[PDB]
Amino acid sequence: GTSKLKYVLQDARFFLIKSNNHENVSLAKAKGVWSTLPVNEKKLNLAFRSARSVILIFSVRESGKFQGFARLSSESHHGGSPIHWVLPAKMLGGVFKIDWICRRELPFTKSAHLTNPWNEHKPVKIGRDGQEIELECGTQLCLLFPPDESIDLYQVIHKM
Repeated sequence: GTSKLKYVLQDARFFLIKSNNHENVSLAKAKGVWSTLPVNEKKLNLAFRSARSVILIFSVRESGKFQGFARLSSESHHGGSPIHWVLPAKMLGGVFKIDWICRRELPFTKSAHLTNPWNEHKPVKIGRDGQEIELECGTQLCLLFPPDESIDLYQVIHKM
């Protein structure tokens, strides 16, 4: 069902994350971590304190698709286990822990009806790394993804 998913997305904030390569998104999916540039790290730390759920929606540059979405489970922290990001290292901020909600892909062709008020109503696929996606557009975008039946949102609800 979609009921627990809708509950997780209630009053959430959404941010577009753009990765230059698939390798880093694969690492994030395997390890439950993400790191971004300091300008976006600051935005995400502020958002994490401000909302019940902060959702990162991932897109590998030039792939034509989103690769999934995840909920921040922490603010960024330093020192843990130098993640072997395939860089396109110090200019990177701290590490956020994330819980994946969906590891399935969504092609941009499926989101063409969704525009983001916070980016001049351009299609939601369009945006720099860290672009905030308004609540209604972000909710509808997440609901377009194929259900990920490997994920049990019960534990995610408990972190809220």
